[PDB]
Amino acid sequence: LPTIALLATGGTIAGSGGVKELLKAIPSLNKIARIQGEQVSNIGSQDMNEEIWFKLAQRAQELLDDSRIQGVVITHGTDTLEESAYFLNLVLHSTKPVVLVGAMRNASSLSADGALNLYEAVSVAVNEKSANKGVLVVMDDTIFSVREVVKTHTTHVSTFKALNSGAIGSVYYGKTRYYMQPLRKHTTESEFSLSQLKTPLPKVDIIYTHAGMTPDLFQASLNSHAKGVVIAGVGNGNVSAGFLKAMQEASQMGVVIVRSSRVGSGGVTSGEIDDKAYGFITSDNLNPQKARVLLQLALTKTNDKAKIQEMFEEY
Amino acid sequence: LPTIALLATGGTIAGSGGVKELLKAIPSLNKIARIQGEQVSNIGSQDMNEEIWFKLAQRAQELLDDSRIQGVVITHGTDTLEESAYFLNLVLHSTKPVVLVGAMRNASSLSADGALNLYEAVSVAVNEKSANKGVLVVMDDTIFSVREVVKTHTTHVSTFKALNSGAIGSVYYGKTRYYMQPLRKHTTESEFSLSQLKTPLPKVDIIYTHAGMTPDLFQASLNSHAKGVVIAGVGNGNVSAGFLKAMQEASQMGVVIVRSSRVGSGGVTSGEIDDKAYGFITSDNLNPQKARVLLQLALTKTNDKAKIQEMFEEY
Amino acid sequence: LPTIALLATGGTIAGSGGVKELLKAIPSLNKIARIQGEQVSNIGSQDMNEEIWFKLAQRAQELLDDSRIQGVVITHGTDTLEESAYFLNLVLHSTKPVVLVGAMRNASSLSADGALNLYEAVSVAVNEKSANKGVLVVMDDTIFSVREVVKTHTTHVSTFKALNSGAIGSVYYGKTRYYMQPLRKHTTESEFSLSQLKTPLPKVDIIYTHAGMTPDLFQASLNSHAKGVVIAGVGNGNVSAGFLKAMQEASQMGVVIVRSSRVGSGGVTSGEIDDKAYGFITSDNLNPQKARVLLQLALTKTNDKAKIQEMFEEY
Amino acid sequence: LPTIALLATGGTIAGSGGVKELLKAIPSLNKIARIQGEQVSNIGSQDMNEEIWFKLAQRAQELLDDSRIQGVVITHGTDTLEESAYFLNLVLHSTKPVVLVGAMRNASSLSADGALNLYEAVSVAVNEKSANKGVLVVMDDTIFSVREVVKTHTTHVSTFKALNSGAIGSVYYGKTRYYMQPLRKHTTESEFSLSQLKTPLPKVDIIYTHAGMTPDLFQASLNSHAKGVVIAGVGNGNVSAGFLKAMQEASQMGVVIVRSSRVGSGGVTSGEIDDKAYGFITSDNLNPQKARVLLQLALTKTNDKAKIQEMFEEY
Ligand SMILES: N[C@@H](CC(=O)O)C(=O)O
Ligand SMILES: N[C@@H](CC(=O)O)C(=O)O
Ligand SMILES: N[C@@H](CC(=O)O)C(=O)O
Ligand SMILES: N[C@@H](CC(=O)O)C(=O)O
Repeated sequence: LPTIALLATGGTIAGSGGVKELLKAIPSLNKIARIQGEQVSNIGSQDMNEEIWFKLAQRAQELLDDSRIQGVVITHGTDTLEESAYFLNLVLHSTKPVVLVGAMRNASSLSADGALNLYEAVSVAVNEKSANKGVLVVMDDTIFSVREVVKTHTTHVSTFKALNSGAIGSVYYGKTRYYMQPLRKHTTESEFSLSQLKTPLPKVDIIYTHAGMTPDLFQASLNSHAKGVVIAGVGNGNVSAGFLKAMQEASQMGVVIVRSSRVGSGGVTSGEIDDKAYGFITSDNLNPQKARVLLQLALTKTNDKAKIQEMFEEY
Repeated sequence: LPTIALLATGGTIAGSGGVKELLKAIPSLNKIARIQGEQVSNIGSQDMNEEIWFKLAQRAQELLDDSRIQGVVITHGTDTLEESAYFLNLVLHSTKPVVLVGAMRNASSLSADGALNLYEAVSVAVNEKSANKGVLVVMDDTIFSVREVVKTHTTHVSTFKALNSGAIGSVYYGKTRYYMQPLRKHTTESEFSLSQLKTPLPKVDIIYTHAGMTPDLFQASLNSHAKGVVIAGVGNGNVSAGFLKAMQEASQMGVVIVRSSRVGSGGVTSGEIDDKAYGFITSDNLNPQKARVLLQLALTKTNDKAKIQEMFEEY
Repeated sequence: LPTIALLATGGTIAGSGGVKELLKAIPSLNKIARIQGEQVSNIGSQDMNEEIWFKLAQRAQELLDDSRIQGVVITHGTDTLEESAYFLNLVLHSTKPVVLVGAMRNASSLSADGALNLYEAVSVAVNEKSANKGVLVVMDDTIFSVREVVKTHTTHVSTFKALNSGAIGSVYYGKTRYYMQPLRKHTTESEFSLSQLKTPLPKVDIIYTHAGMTPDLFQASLNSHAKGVVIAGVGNGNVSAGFLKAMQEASQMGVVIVRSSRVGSGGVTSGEIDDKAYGFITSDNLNPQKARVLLQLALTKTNDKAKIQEMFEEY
Repeated sequence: LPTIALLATGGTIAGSGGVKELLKAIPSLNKIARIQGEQVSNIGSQDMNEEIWFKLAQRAQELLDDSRIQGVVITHGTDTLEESAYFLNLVLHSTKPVVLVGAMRNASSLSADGALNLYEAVSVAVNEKSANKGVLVVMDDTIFSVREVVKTHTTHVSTFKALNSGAIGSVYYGKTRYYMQPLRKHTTESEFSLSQLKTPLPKVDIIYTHAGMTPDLFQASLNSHAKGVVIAGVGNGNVSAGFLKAMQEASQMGVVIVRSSRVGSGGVTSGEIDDKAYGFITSDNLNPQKARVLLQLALTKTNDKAKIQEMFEEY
């Protein structure tokens, strides 16, 4: 049987009222792979931070570099799973499958979703076709690419969706089928690597907008020495006149400003705002939290606005 | 023919490269109603603020109180339309139809959506069945209730959706059908009224959350004398341990804290956070920007957490 | 505790590799209601037929008429659940809650969905607010009205959706909230009643359409003495020229022809076809299988096309 | 400028109350391509048939083989556009872009969608990145692959969706971005070619199922010398016991039986039906009308059930 490393971080999948505990609860896993489990952390994903991301990434890369390891499965809380998944997609250098999985119902709930989710996740990680597709997220019988996947609902077991594109494949009781290949750069084609990164990453805040908005929190972010700011703008990345004036002054001072959107789907374009006039960056179709991940990494490399915009076009 | 008042505020529906200009561009409107048009403002809805909301609401109420006016149509930019619509739903006291409408493509675009949107909006406002349903939003052949409607995409003409419930009716080239009646309190059943409200409304900020979150912007909001704060939490209104400690201290000091979600749909429940232990409010299934509207209004009446939670259950 | 009758018919909820078996498997049910269980049938819902519908409806009505019964829960396979639910919505005369529930994963599956589905279903049936809302379907933490609900996916646990409107409420671990009230006639306001109905119901076939369509199967339906035919037309109920000519001749001969759509959502309108010229009926926004249910019932009352079209506008 | 051939077939895009008429109505097209227009037919797509498909395919292939032609755009009614698109995806042998486009509102409607749809379609056809992606469908600012795209609503301008996967790219006022590459075989990798095909194609009927189903129409299809039958089954391709017995006898007699689903999305699996025991084929995640297209083509090559099932796994 193929050897799979299972890296546990915590989350509702391990919620109750770590490894293993899991594996012990699903003996059928032993028919499809040899599992090498370890505990990376034991937290709710609401407490996920850079220190854990780096520990997780370093350990994953070490295992991926081992010729005896065929793939890696990571159990993770669902709340920030989309952020961890995108971070790993950009920093891991391997063609072997890396699969994140969680659960929306705690392990002792009636009709808990975790057991079958974990069973498919392992099935996807051992499949030959899962290679070279970047970091994957397997939830609710569906296979998503890391760039595209978002948590869309507070409580539904089907909360994960790819709002701009769609799922790249399906998995039903272990049977895996792919229909689509992601085109944006990932993993081995990424210019980012762990050996070139150090904690802390550059500070990047996210500012929310609404009717009657004022730039006071935006100014507070600048005062706190933010190196970049992602704006969750209204509609197509829009902001009030007063907000725009503050953004212009910030960008002139060398703070990198990214226009994203609070709406949840679709690309941000120039149009009502002339981004080239002020040196702003548009966040493609990434939501604010994924735009922050890419911007934090970009800022370790460069402050050049043209180069950063190119990264948003490629990743 | 029935008399309809048309109140124009600006937006992409009146975008190019006010009244009327519109009406002049759609002569077929004269077959279905007598239109009394006026300009309330001429702004992008990204610049919407309390001063305009109050001017708009006062004028709408005056017209609704006139026995010669059968209904009111308001043209508005799409970016903050969901916020204005919910504000009006809570402060207008009439059973007559009030309909908001906008356009996603500017008036001089190929295949501009505004003309047909405005034609249906007027058709809905003159329909007898449109009475007693609260404030309505008509976009892309669909009729939505003000509480439920959200802009979900940056650029699509079908951007408006009701993610938690659904549309209450359809309108196709003026032909109107209703299938559902909203149950949450609105308009005439609302405890809020214009004669009891004054500008400025209590200050309420919205704080976004993400992996590696820190309460620094939250603290800045407190320092700026916010009376309430809406948290756009991860998943089911969740926050990091450090954030929770700051929220606890704030609530003890008398600042009203509402747990909402960044995810975009679903209700926020107690569960991982014991709201009753700390005096926090959960925002039902309202997104952060609509939760802010209700909280601003609540704070003109009371600071009592139990009473505010009841408002989130009723409105 | 309130008394609830549980009527079991079969389905994947009782699938393995009847009552009770269920109840025995979920002891927490005893804390919320006194359950009176009985087996109406034990079949896959793919084998559902009129004989079982009548047995089920008669038994449900008898129980609903009993002052000791507070509500009725019916366990049913998911494949034809939307058809049974709509049939009951039209023939049961009671204001007490009737709730249908099923499961997408068999009872011995990892992460089986049936237990929690049944727990909520019972919770909805005992809730005072569930009265006067017509027949309800509870699946995957969601409450749907019988007219609107459709199975949209072959295998997903979240397969049920209301594509034209939306869910009327939510239920999360027994906690029930309603947001919308259905407006189309149901239950006590229905003109159909069991005491006026006999098996067999009038024969109604459904004909599918596609590119290169020919009316040969349509003709076979006529030859088999169909009293009505529902056409699952392309787009807005459309058919080829040759098909239209056959439909015209059929309608002239007294066969009732209903134009529905294969597409899955939206209302069918006159437009490319002048229904009034030929005496055709349009199926509102009902899909072909629900249009068949209403037409079968209509045909027990009348053959008058104007009266049948009015039924499609009211139910 | 690049030369694009525009092949017009009819449809609502050319509806009123052919070429050009179109082009004449959109002069901005001349800035992006040299257009060579011709009329292939002038029909509603509800009247689409094999004779027109073959004329259209032959003409498209001839143009694609011309070194002076950079791409082909086909205007088509929306009702059967998904069927024509999939047929062309399987029979055209070229890496050059072939793009189908239509309109949901007639050309003289307020806010007609056709002009901007056609402008993007041409923009996609001239883009270098559009090559090698199979046949494309461009509607409502979105780029879909031919295998995946379905019409889901009777009247909405956003009616086209890819329910199992998602859109492969976006186009906004001519600006094109791709995010995904289709993996199933198409165009140059297809084993089907025009030079090996003749009209009429083998007869294949589609049978709809519902509660109280009987195999009478299925038998009528056999009597009409159908070579294959696609069943639009309930849920996961399911049928009544009586229907299954008829299907078994048919398959034993050499008629090829494909289990599809009426539900609209998801793959059909073996499970409740042992397909291998009876020689049935499952239609992957194709809906009944697209399964019919592939089966008609399969039957020109072979009657071998194993080989036909492999085609459903590859195309
Ligand atoms: N708060 C939990 C939610 C979950 O896992 O579903 C976490 O993200 O760890
Ligand atoms: N920014 C514009 C967008 C629109 O109207 O579509 C506004 O909201 O006024
Ligand atoms: N074929 C099964 C499917 C299910 O229940 O999920 C039935 O409808 O009985
Ligand atoms: N019946 C028309 C519908 C459309 O084009 O939108 C056709 O398919 O030709």
